[PDB]
Amino acid sequence: MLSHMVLTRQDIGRAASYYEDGADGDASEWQGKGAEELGLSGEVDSKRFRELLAGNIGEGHRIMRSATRQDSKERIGLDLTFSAPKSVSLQALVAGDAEIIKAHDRAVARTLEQAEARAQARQKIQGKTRIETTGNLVIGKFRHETSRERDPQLHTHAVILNMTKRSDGQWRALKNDEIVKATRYLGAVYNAELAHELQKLGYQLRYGKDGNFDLAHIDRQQIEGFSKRTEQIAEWYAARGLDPNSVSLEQKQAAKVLSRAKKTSVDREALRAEWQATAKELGIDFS
DNA sequence: GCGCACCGAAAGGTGCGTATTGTCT
Repeated sequence: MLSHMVLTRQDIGRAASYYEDGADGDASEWQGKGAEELGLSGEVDSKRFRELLAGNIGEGHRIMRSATRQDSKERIGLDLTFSAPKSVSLQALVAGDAEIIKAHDRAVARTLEQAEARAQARQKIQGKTRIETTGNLVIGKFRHETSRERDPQLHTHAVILNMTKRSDGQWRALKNDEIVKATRYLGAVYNAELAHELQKLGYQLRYGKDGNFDLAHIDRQQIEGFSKRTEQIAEWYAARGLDPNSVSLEQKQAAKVLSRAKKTSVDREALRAEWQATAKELGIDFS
């Protein structure tokens, strides 16, 4: 799954706390030609990440985005969240398979290359505006392992910073139209790449709809047992008498956000053991 | 969104809205 969120100034605390969560390679990581250009590679330094969120690109540069209207919100970035199918999360995190985690990381990286290809900006010459395709991004990727309900949930926040290097060498805000309008497509890339990676490791796949898949030897009941957030969303539709098969975007987001109950930081080593006990109870055979 | 209107004060740049399947930070 690929979901997206335009990030504003009021999200500065949420975005920096995407780093990096000591849990269970490297949990946080830079990607992009923009990033490479700025000398940014390997692990995301969280202090440098905050500066970049604020438009402070540094190294002898003006603060970006001073042309933002007072009546509008400052955009700090674009968050692309890649979430693996539940069976994949289960093999990766309950059974413990570093190869599956790697396969997820690669699917994300390759999808983000296609997102990057679609990076754009504007330039104005004499009141006439032109859209350029820049092809470069600065991205911080932060891998995470659990859902709101403490379920195994392999996902990566790819925070695309709101900056790109234009044709003239100038750094400017990202015109996000091609990435944002291509989310459905980019999600198919993630799925296709992940599936290819898992098949390369000898897993058999079972197919859903709209391109979704799961590992063949984990079934619906077993997946459902580890999908508490899904159950909460289903109950919400039932309570509102809504039909799960035909809901608006606005009603989807309502069910999603308002069905959230607040949970509390838990012993992470004790959590795996519970996952394993649960998988045993659900009869899951991890090969 | 092709421009608009207001940011800072470059006859330049920005958010705006976009858009979002299931596993559902």
